[PDB]
Amino acid sequence: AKKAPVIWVQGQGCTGCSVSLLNAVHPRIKEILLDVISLEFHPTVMASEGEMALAHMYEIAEKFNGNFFLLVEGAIPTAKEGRYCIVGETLDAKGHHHEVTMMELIRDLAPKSLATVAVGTCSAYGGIPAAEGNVTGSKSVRDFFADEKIEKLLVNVPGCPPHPDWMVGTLVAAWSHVLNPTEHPLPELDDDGRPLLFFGDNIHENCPYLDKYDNSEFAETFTKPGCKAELGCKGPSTYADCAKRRWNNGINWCVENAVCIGCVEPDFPDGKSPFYVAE
Amino acid sequence: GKVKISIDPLTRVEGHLKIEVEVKDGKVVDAKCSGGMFRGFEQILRGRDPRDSSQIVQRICGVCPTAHCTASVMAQDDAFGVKVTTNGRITRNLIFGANYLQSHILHFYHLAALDYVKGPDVSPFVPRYANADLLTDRIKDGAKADATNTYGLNQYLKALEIRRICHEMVAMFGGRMPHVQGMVVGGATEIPTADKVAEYAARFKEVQKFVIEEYLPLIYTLGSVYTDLFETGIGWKNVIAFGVFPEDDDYKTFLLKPGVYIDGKDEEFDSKLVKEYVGHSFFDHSAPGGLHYSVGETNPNPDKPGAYSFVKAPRYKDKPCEVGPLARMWVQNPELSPVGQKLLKELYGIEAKNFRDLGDKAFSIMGRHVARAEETWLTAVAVEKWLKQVQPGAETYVKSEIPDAAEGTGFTEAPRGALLHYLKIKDKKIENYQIVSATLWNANPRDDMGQRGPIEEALIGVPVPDIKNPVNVGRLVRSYDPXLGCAVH
Ligand code: SF4
Ligand code: SF4
Ligand code: SF4
Ligand code: FCO
Ligand SMILES: [Ca+2]
Ligand SMILES: [Ca+2]
Ligand SMILES: [Ca+2]
Ligand SMILES: [Cl-]
Ligand code: NI
Ligand SMILES: [S]
Repeated sequence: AKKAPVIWVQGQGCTGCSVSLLNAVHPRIKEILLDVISLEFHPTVMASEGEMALAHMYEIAEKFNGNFFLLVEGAIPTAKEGRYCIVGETLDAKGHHHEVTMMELIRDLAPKSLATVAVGTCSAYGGIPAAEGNVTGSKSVRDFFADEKIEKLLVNVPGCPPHPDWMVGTLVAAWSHVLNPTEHPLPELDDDGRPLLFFGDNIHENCPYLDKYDNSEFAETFTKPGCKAELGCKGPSTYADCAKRRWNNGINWCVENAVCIGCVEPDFPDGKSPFYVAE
Repeated sequence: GKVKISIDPLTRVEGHLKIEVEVKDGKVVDAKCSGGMFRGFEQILRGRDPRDSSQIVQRICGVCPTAHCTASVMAQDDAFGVKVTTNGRITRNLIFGANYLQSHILHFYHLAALDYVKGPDVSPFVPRYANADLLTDRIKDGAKADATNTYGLNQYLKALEIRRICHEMVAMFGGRMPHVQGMVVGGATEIPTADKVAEYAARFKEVQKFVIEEYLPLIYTLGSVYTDLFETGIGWKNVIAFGVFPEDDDYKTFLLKPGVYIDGKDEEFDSKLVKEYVGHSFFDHSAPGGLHYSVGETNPNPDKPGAYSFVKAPRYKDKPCEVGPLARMWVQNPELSPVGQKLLKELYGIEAKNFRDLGDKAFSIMGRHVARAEETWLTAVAVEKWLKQVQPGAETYVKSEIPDAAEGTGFTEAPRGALLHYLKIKDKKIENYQIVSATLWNANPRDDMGQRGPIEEALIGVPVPDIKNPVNVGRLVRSYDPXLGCAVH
């Protein structure tokens, strides 16, 4: 019952990908932590801090070289020599202090990893930190890897945040592959590196309001009956299995409640805005 | 004989925090708090449809997005000139109140408790400080130590499920969580049904039972072991609150009222007196003297000489003020839970009826955790009431149109403290958007006059008898429940 080693790093993130993971069911997070993964480094929940936390991260990246998953939450800012995201401070054989940027951290750990998994639209595609108006040179993992000429297996699990089922499912599929690659091939990815398992369905094609759409029955306001298209719904241009899976253990989902804002797509948010204007 | 300790990352807070302390004669004598990550939401927002802001701003933080959503939709309601219905107001309170319960529970257990509770010997519970001064170290009776530690750890583990149930409650009328869809300018997007109110209530009763029967008893028991931690982590003793959970349609009355307490005196909260300084922050201001948020400027400059943080420095009448449950509970001074009244007597010999009866003990490491636990109970009492007030079927949404030119401000309290969003609209687009957030008030650097931020000041005097295991530094910091994504945005 060997657990998947995970180093979870945060760049320009909001911790929402982490919080969404905490909402997992079947398995729940307790079983994920004790039975499924070894969460070796995670800045939001781990016991150790500062020097001890970083020393442990680097020790795991060495001992488990080529045998841990690098999970990345948040974007990578490249402006001002990476100084818009300082992730920690290191100390030399002498006593002096050196700050570590998100760029430096990813350049360091990615080649050590077995695979990198970019969880959330920020890390996968740039997302909100990389949206129009930002001055931080905010970049996705795929773009940073391309700029750095880093060839490391990369899987994107987008969403803002992703559903825990997408993160857990992808990680379990990757680990199963490593353990027995011919019995468990890697999930097929689309052109944007995200698994068809979760991101192959078009929301609109699978939407329970499609009959209403077809009969031109559009909700005049949020609290009137009908398809949500006139309220701004981006279901037509969005690929995820939300219509089937729903959210928060099946309690609700964006389209029933309001509108889809296309949060899993590589052009989120700018290509999906304004949110409350129809596509 | 001074020794410097630098902790980066200061873990088990949200986001990117560095803490530096100088220690002499076994106590902290100076401190610096630094936020090392910037996104610039105030820049990103410019030129957008103002309605997009209530989705965009939630991505400041995935722990407290409902707070930002609330402030944003209130700013938009103000700017657009629309009044929310009774049922819209109540529905917004139910969405947001469910995350207050989630956030406080997440904080105490999953961020704070590993400074007191010994977890199992597997990552991410280890490695840890060798001399961590935990329950298992402090309690000298070994069976009692084991039993108390197990009691705390089992609650940590159970709280994982309780906080998840709180998010089911948020999703009920909010669509999903993190990052709700259900709050918009004009109210809320889904009218509560009788069935869904009942489903929220059933989950709520499970959360409420955990709060009263498990969480409150643990906090008071924990404080009775760490009585020294009611006597340090003091700080300025200045607090500010904006008002949260309006209880009437004209926003005249709140669950927790606005107010200021500075230098031992209560005063009313006057938003005109809020300003931000940037003398030690990585930002350029067009004019000296600090800027009121209505003319706030977000011009990042990581090369600014003498600066050390991406957090600006808000001051009220030029005073550093802290925020959060301690602030709100001090200002409102509500009656303590029955559990608190009882356990303060039984475990401490303290007769206390109202929050302020804690006196000096409130302004301390353990006082901050107590305030947060008591507020969780107080919020649960309110949610229980709102569940009776909400009317199935009653309209929650009122139509509006984007104005050409307008301004609006949304005031609330995030779980971590006072929050406002200021919105200025020109040519139907966001001209300026300025966020003054909760941890912003706590985790800020020195202002232009060298006055330390509240966490910086509260670190002064904290005992560090073991420089290699400076556990009280993190305990102080985490008592404030910092969110650095919120602080910097
Ligand atoms: S993808 Fe969305 S939820 Fe995840 S870190 Fe980015 S802003 Fe937060
Ligand atoms: S526009 Fe949105 S609500 Fe309407 S059918 Fe398509 S996905 Fe469903
Ligand atoms: S319904 Fe749309 S906005 Fe909601 S989670 Fe799915 S893709 Fe994202
Ligand atoms: N609570 C919360 Fe987040 C912070 N600080 C905000 O606003
Ligand atoms: Ca290279
Ligand atoms: Ca610098
Ligand atoms: Ca601001
Ligand atoms: Cl779920
Ligand atoms: Ni937050
Ligand atoms: S929140």
